[PDB]
Amino acid sequence: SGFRKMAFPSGKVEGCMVQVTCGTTTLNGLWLDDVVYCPRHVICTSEDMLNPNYEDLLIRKSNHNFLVQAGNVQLRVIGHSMQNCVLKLKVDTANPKTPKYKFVRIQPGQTFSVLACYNGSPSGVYQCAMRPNFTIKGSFLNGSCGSVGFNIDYDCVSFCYMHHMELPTGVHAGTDLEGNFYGPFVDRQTAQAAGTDTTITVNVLAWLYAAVINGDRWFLNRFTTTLNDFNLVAMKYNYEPLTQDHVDILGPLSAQTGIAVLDMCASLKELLQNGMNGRTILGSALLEDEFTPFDVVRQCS
Amino acid sequence: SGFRKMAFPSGKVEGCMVQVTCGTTTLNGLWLDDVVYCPRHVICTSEDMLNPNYEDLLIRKSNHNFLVQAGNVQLRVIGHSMQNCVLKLKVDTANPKTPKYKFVRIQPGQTFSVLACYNGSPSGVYQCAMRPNFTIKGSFLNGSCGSVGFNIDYDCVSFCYMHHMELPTGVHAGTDLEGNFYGPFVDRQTAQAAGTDTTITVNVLAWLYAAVINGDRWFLNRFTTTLNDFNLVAMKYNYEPLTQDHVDILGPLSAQTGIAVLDMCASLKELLQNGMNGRTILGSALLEDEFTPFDVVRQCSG
Ligand SMILES: Nc1cccc([N+](=O)[O-])c1C(=O)N[C@@H]1C[C@H]1c1ccc(Cl)c(F)c1
Ligand SMILES: Nc1cccc([N+](=O)[O-])c1C(=O)N[C@@H]1C[C@H]1c1ccc(Cl)c(F)c1
Ligand code: NA
Repeated sequence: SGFRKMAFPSGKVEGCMVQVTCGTTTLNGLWLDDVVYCPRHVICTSEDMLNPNYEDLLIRKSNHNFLVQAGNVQLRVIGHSMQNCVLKLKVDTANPKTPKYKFVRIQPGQTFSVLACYNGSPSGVYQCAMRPNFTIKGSFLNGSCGSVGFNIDYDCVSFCYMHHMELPTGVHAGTDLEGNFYGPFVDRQTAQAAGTDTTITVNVLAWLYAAVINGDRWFLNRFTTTLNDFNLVAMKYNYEPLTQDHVDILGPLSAQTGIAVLDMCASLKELLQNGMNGRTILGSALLEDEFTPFDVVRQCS
Repeated sequence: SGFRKMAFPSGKVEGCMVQVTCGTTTLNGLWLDDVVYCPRHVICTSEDMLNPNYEDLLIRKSNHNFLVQAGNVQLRVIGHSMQNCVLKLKVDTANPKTPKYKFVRIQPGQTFSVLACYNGSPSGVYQCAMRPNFTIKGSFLNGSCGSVGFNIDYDCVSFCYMHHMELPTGVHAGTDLEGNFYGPFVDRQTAQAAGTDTTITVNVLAWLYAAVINGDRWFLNRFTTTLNDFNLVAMKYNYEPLTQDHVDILGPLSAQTGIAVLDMCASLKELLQNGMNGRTILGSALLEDEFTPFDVVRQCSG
């Protein structure tokens, strides 16, 4: 037993991290087969960043303007192109450590591991969720741009996030590996602010089911709720609406514990109303919303 | 910005995890050069586990009784011996992925990364502290025995923990890689319990410094304290005593934030006395004690 925010083992991703330099800017790139993926803003000066014309900046670059360093070795850039907000640098060597992989674009509520890196060198691994407002609450310093988020279900790495910037409130914004931003964000210095954030209700319920599985029942009550009534109350505490999809997804945890979904919803309503009264749930004094139904099944069963 | 429970990248350790089977028991082993390290209890049945004579059980085993699988390949065991509570299986192949490493024993309060594994296959990585009571609050199912804890200190992996068992309260117990248990535990089925635990005061203060660095400042006040006065407070709340050594270690964070350690202790005193009054610190409604001063500096400056 126990319940921990657990990340995927990072080794398959570590062997793909490289350093990309352009001019005086250095950041991280992801080296898969013979392509290095990194944020296109590597081509900008900070002046450029207010209103950058990336097509104009990029046409002025040659291959040899891009320095790619994989551990100790320089790779030769033999092509470049831009796809959305990512630069794809074609290199002369396929990465021999390329894992089985895919690119997947995730939805708010989904969790993933982040391998934080500086100068193409991995620093640490931690677990994150895509927030309803399409940001992530990461831990990133200057130089972390191009660090990636991923899941590994089986031996296949699913890359879902590449880090581009920190917003003024200290949360983080980035793209999928096709270079499409999550959220309304752009790789420009403008007034862009994260929408107010909400709690990921389906994940809190999942975690309540994890608490029950692990022997913890104090927060249950004799009540049920309709879905609509649950949503009317939940929204008053800045919780995301729960949809029939979410109810469906929680079906297996429901069957395992013998607690119907809307019965667990009634428990959540009461917790929001009463707080915890000096108690903890799975060691937390707050309701945790960064474990998905899938993650609870993975870690608990 | 931001502050997360962060593990070391696990790649160097993943390439050393193997599956060890003996009879019906399968668990995880650590393959370094030509030795596989795993819990000696792999040799026991359930009955044996009540009152095991390890030396007697072991002498009855041949090399071929140990099936070691590294991914798809069987390794051939060519020798076996015991050091304390760990079994050392000599194999015919050196691990080509052996990192630079050392075996180090950690002190209570120190943190490390755990790579959780099942059937020699790594499944997750998380960050733990060695509790004052010598347990760890891990996350482990059956099959996890032989999973390892480590720090990385350059390109050098320092292995500090190997998982042996879960205690009745759902916390975990294990050994260093020389097979010495952390805490007063034994590898047999008897009644064993975690002792009462305490909060790691130096780590809480570290985390308060992390909060300040990240712009969370509401708990700072104009007051200061002395070590002795604070220590009277710590004792009352089941916090570890703070020593001059602790104060010394927090020196760098003190200089960077302009909050002296005993200044921050005055903050912590007030938190323990008055609670958080509806507020959070780095997203938490409890005081976090599983980041060391070094961890905060490493994450907040490196
Ligand atoms: N300077 C930082 C400090 C701490 C942490 C981070 N971070 O998590 O990346 C940064 C940061 O935002 N770095 C980016 C180069 C900066 C940039 C600035 C604006 C736009 Cl639109 C962009 F795409 C890129
Ligand atoms: N029962 C469990 C349930 C869930 C997770 C775990 N776990 O964390 O490993 C266990 C557990 O303790 N497994 C050990 C083989 C069992 C054993 C039993 C007793 C003694 Cl003293 C020993 F060294 C070993
Ligand atoms: Na003070």
